[PDB]
Amino acid sequence: TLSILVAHDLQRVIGFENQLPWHLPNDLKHVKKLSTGHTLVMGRKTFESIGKPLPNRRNVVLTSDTSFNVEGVDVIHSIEDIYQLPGHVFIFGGQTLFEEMIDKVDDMYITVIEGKFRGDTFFPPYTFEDWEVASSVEGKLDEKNTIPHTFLHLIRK
Ligand SMILES: NC(=O)C1=CN([C@@H]2O[C@H](COP(=O)(O)OP(=O)(O)OC[C@H]3O[C@@H](n4cnc5c(N)ncnc54)[C@H](OP(=O)(O)O)[C@@H]3O)[C@@H](O)[C@H]2O)C=CC1
Ligand SMILES: CCc1nc(N)nc(N)c1C#CCc1cc(-c2ccccc2)ccc1OC
Repeated sequence: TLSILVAHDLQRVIGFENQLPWHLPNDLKHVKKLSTGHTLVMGRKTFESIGKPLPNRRNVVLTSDTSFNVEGVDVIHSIEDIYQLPGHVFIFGGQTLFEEMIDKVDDMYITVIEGKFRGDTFFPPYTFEDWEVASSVEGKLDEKNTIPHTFLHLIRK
């Protein structure tokens, strides 16, 4: 199963200056609950923003740099390599990888941030004619999670 894992705002902003424009623990909980014990495929630039690999999951980084070597990280150099990965594979970002993979994924796990932030990286546009809403769940708001958000699970028609 090949799925996109993304969090974008009302205008599909995903990042600003190599990082997330918001901190939302509920979305992090959503990521860990969903990707733990599976595989994350991310672009090279996104990994450098994180620094370390994420624990309890297989971390794959896509890069043209063949000399790439980081502790506890598997390396791939082509978009084709993704299909030769066992189990549930999550496309983790960022922009350029989302742009390439949107047309190829079966599945899509989107956290819609119900706001408008300043950003320089975006998620590709998508119509609901191509995607059916498998589930739409509102996020609960506490003192630590003050930005309204909706968890969407989208499956390709
Ligand atoms: N809100 C969210 O869900 C997320 C947001 N983001 C945000 O997005 C931004 C990152 O976007 P972006 O700058 O596009 O970063 P990316 O991680 O998507 O960059 C991808 C990089 O990997 C390499 N690469 C990508 N595709 C290929 C390919 N097909 N073949 C060979 N190499 C490839 C390229 O560099 P090279 O080959 O030279 O190494 C490229 O620069 C950040 O600002 C971040 O904050 C990121 C993830 C999630
Ligand atoms: C965590 C939001 C996020 N949510 C969703 N629904 N999909 C995603 N693909 C990402 C993402 C990302 C990429 C990303 C993640 C973390 C992070 C922070 C704390 C703990 C674990 C990871 C830090 C920087 C970063 O790049 C800027």
